[PDB]
Amino acid sequence: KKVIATKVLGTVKWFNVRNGYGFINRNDTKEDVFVHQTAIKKKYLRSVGDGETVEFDVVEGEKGAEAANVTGPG
RNA sequence: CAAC
Repeated sequence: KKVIATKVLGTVKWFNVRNGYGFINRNDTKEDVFVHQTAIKKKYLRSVGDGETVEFDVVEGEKGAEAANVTGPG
Protein backbone atom coordinates (compact mmCIF):
# COMPACT_ATOMS: atom_id res chain seq x y z
CA LYS A 1 0.00 0.00 0.00
CA LYS A 2 3.07 2.26 0.32
CA VAL A 3 2.94 4.79 -2.51
CA ILE A 4 6.27 5.12 -4.30
CA ALA A 5 5.21 7.34 -7.19
CA THR A 6 2.08 9.02 -8.55
CA LYS A 7 0.81 10.11 -11.96
CA VAL A 8 3.31 7.89 -13.74
CA LEU A 9 2.77 7.37 -17.47
CA GLY A 10 3.51 4.07 -19.13
CA THR A 11 2.74 1.77 -22.03
CA VAL A 12 0.94 -1.53 -21.56
CA LYS A 13 3.31 -4.26 -22.66
CA TRP A 14 0.72 -6.99 -22.37
CA PHE A 15 -2.34 -7.73 -20.31
CA ASN A 16 -3.85 -11.17 -20.18
CA VAL A 17 -7.54 -11.35 -19.27
CA ARG A 18 -7.45 -15.09 -18.60
CA ASN A 19 -4.71 -14.73 -16.00
CA GLY A 20 -5.91 -11.31 -14.85
CA TYR A 21 -2.56 -9.49 -14.86
CA GLY A 22 0.07 -7.99 -17.11
CA PHE A 23 2.94 -5.52 -17.20
CA ILE A 24 3.21 -1.83 -17.92
CA ASN A 25 6.46 -0.27 -19.01
CA ARG A 26 7.06 3.02 -17.18
CA ASN A 27 7.91 5.84 -19.53
CA ASP A 28 10.07 7.59 -16.90
CA THR A 29 12.32 4.65 -15.99
CA LYS A 30 11.62 2.12 -18.78
CA GLU A 31 11.12 -0.56 -16.11
CA ASP A 32 8.21 -2.99 -16.22
CA VAL A 33 5.72 -2.83 -13.40
CA PHE A 34 3.28 -5.59 -12.56
CA VAL A 35 -0.40 -4.75 -12.89
CA HIS A 36 -3.19 -6.89 -11.47
CA GLN A 37 -6.72 -6.51 -12.81
CA THR A 38 -8.07 -5.18 -9.49
CA ALA A 39 -5.64 -2.22 -9.79
CA ILE A 40 -7.36 -0.89 -12.93
CA LYS A 41 -10.11 1.68 -12.47
CA LYS A 42 -13.43 0.75 -14.09
CA LYS A 43 -17.35 -7.77 -19.93
CA TYR A 44 -13.91 -6.71 -18.75
CA LEU A 45 -14.68 -3.67 -16.57
CA ARG A 46 -11.10 -3.85 -15.35
CA SER A 47 -8.68 -4.38 -18.21
CA VAL A 48 -6.18 -2.43 -20.30
CA GLY A 49 -5.11 -3.07 -23.89
CA ASP A 50 -1.68 -4.01 -25.22
CA GLY A 51 0.09 -0.86 -26.44
CA GLU A 52 -2.23 1.53 -24.57
CA THR A 53 -0.77 4.57 -22.78
CA VAL A 54 -1.98 4.62 -19.17
CA GLU A 55 -1.50 6.73 -16.02
CA PHE A 56 -1.02 5.05 -12.68
CA ASP A 57 0.49 5.13 -9.23
CA VAL A 58 3.35 2.82 -8.31
CA VAL A 59 2.98 1.17 -4.90
CA GLU A 60 4.78 -1.45 -2.82
CA GLY A 61 2.94 -4.74 -3.16
CA GLU A 62 3.64 -8.12 -1.57
CA LYS A 63 6.13 -9.04 -4.29
CA GLY A 64 7.60 -5.61 -4.99
CA ALA A 65 6.44 -2.59 -6.97
CA GLU A 66 3.05 -2.76 -8.66
CA ALA A 67 0.68 -0.43 -10.45
CA ALA A 68 -2.33 1.07 -8.67
CA ASN A 69 -5.22 3.32 -9.76
CA VAL A 70 -4.61 2.60 -13.43
CA THR A 71 -6.48 4.98 -15.75
CA GLY A 72 -6.16 6.62 -19.12
CA PRO A 73 -3.76 9.58 -19.41
CA GLY A 74 -5.14 12.71 -17.73
C1' C B 1 -1.56 -11.74 -8.32
C1' A B 2 4.85 -11.75 -11.32
C1' A B 3 6.61 -12.67 -17.85
C1' C B 4 0.82 -14.77 -20.56
